[PDB]
Amino acid sequence: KTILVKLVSQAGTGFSFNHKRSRLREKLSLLHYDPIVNKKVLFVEQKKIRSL
Amino acid sequence: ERLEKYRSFERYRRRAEQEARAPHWWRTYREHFRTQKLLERKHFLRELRANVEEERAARLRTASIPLEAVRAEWERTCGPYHKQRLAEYYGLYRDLFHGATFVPWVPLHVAYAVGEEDLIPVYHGNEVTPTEASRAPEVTYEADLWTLLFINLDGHLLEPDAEYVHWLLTNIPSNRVAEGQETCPYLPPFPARGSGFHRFAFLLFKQDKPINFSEDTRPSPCYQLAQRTFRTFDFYKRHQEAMTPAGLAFFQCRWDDSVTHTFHQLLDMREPVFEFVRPPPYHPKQKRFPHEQPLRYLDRYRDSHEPTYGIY
Amino acid sequence: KHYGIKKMEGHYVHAGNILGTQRQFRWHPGAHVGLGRNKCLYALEEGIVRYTKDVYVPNPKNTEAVDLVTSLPKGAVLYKTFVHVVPAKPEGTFKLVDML
Amino acid sequence: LQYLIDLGRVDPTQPIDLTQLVNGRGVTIQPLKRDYGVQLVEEGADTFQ
Amino acid sequence: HLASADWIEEPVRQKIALTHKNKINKAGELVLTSESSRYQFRNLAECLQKIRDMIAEASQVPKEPSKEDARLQRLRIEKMNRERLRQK
Amino acid sequence: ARRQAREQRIAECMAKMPQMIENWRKQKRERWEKIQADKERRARLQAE
Amino acid sequence: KENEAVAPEFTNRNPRNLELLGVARKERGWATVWPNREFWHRLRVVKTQHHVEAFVEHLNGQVVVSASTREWAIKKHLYSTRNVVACESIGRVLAQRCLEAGINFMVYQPTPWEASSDSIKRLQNAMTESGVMLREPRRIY
Amino acid sequence: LTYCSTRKGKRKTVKSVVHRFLRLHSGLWLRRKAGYKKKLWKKSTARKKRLREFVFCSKTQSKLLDKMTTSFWKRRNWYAGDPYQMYHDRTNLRV
RNA sequence: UCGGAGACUCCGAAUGAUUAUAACCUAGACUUACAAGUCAAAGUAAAAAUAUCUAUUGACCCAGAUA
Ligand SMILES: [Mg+2]
Ligand SMILES: [Mg+2]
Ligand SMILES: [Mg+2]
Repeated sequence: KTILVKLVSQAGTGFSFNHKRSRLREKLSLLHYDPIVNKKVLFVEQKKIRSL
Repeated sequence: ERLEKYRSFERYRRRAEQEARAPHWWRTYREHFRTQKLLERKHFLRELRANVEEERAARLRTASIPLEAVRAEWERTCGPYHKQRLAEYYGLYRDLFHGATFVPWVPLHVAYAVGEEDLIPVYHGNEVTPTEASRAPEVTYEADLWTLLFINLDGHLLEPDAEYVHWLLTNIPSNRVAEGQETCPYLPPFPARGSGFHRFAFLLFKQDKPINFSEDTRPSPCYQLAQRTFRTFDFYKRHQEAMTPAGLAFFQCRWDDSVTHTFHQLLDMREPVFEFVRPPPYHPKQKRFPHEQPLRYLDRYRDSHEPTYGIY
Repeated sequence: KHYGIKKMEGHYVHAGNILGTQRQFRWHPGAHVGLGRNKCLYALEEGIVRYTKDVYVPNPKNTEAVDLVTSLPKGAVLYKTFVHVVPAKPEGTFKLVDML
Repeated sequence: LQYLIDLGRVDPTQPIDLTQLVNGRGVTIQPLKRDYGVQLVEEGADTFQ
Repeated sequence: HLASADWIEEPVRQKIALTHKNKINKAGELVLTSESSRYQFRNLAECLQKIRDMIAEASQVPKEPSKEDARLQRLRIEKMNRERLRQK
Repeated sequence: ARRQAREQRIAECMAKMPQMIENWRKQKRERWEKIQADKERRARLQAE
Repeated sequence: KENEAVAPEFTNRNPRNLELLGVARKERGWATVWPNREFWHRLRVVKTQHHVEAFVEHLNGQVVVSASTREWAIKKHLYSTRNVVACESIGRVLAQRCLEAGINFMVYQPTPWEASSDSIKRLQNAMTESGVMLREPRRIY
Repeated sequence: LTYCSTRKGKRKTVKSVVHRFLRLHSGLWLRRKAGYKKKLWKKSTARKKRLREFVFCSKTQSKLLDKMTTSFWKRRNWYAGDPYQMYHDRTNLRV
């Protein structure tokens, strides 16, 4: 089963977006667009929202 | 099966391109939307083969060619043919002669003088700023009478079909143009701001015999646009018997700083400024109930963006 | 669902009007007709829809299309049906904003 | 405001207040419906002399 | 009238004229208009403010032009193409 | 004060942002390079 | 003043006026069909068995300016009709014809192998150094 | 609906409407898109964009809500700084 | 209940993998009792334009979470 996780902006902003990763994979990290910063930044996994 | 199959995409592309040009009964997108000279060529080619240096350059891919010699030779043989397409593309034939087309035969060379160091050549369709056009261009061509004039196809403002001529030279004897009477004096180009690129063309007509040109003559200087304007097709029609076009050279012009001076100082009119206006956007007729439409639906149909309080 | 030709020939078509929806590439896009991800065809300029059949030349990059084209015999040339929208409006006109 | 002053329903020489607007029926106010007063508006500035 | 605009500093008047010569009328009086409201006051405010901006931009030196937009880039290419074209 | 704390917080992380992005890019390259290290090259060596 | 009188609506008759301005239309369709039709002018170069020719054509397909090695003047001055330098020479010759014509911007979409071709690369290099640009600007609304 | 209430003898507003819909004085009604806060992780970005918008009501739906609300909710409200100030009127509509 | 195929007989689903990660805003339309679900120019913004097939649903209330 796959787990829903919360990827959080590492630029110090509170912006976060939920993505899906496999429970057997390592914590996902994905460059993404932060609206507040108007620049691309790294998003790192913070919490496990649920299992789906 | 027996027929060969394309092994390369290019050959199919050539076949596909050929078919597109070829007519088809079903509706298609296109519908809706001498000998001695040749012998001389063979002798020259044989000389090229013999030349070891040419072979060495080709194998080393270091060969170079003088473009100027080819350019001069190109004008002599098929310049006319290529020049015709250039004029044909720009629609000079249709507008100037009301659909009549004449193949250029006598090369027409005109270059605008810039100071004294050099003079800008009037290449066919090339862009030339009016600022550089301040001085009357130098005209060079070979002749044994002749008439050459500058015509502004779309320059005219009041009347769309009408045109303005910078100057008209008539009864030109041989190459020399000073002897020929100057019916119209030169005026700097004056393309209006915001009217877009203006195509200015030069027409050279062979003159069989001298003809009275009292109508063509204009007061020097003439500052009346209505007096200046005439119809080229009408002018050619009057002298069509003894006048036949042989040389055509045109250039592109746009608004520039020098244009401002011309409009007021001597043209004596306020400069016209034009704005490009696209067709207003289309919306469906406004409904009393804009069901399923976002709240922005109302802002589409409100002309005034400021609050109105009515009776209150 | 309800896949069909919404706009028949001779019908005025506004910018965003959707000409038709197809489950598969029955009708291929034509001039000034964009193609949606769901493969629906939408017009791009105001015009009159006209349907024509033209030679289909695939992009070199895709392998499957190139291989099929090569497999065709030299004489044979394939065709596809296209939907076109002939523009019916001038993009802009010139007006005298002011005389200075 | 100008229309009221023109017809003699407001006395410009005297100071103006909410009482003299209501007295001249220039405005209608309902305190029970959360009215907190009258806001002047920009409509008609050009004609205002 | 710019000539009679004694209130404007004379040196800056020279700079403003040429920079925005297009807005300058034939008589030499700067002509500026705005049409964006139903109230002459707000429309007039636009007219006055543009004068202040013109004076401020002329008085101040914008040392950094930085980069240009697509429109200017196309014009620069056109000018460069013409210069090489005029070999003669 | 909260706005100033907010602003300064973002700036500090943004200053450190370029290095982290490079590190994240480096890891992806490091994973990717190793994937094909033995995906076919090891097979080619075995075939030899 | 008679001169001052001007019609409110101007009608520029130059076909190329709008295109030079940048508001002229482009074919924005043909999503599934290659080559793309998003071009005011397309420069197509055809390599034949013995000759290589380059043609610039408008949307209508009419070749405004054509450069071909088969022409007598070029081939008399050109050693071998088909050669990499010959592609270079025609590129420069076509550029001068394009520059004098006034067409400075075109779109050329070679196929992947055609792009890989050194001669096309060399010919393209001639256009760049000659000032011809192979990328046209996007239409402005 | 209470057509005649015992204590006062008047019609009674349905508060399920007051908490979901906004009436503009012209007669239009505004509403949200059902599910705009639900299962956002499986909705497409275009899908989510549509949901965030405010949508109008039909003639029937508008007629219904006008029967379920009393005249007090159909009056003119002079709120200073109202972000719906411009939308209470219809302009350039012929019909 | 949803959808694929056949002309009622068969197959699947409450999606998983791949994804150097997919913005905002906004003309016109499809579909449709309502509700839901589709496509999208322009403008603007990140970066150096569309995630990849196959196909995939659950309202309101009400409870959870966070800065
Ligand atoms: Mg009241
Ligand atoms: Mg609905
Ligand atoms: Mg867009």
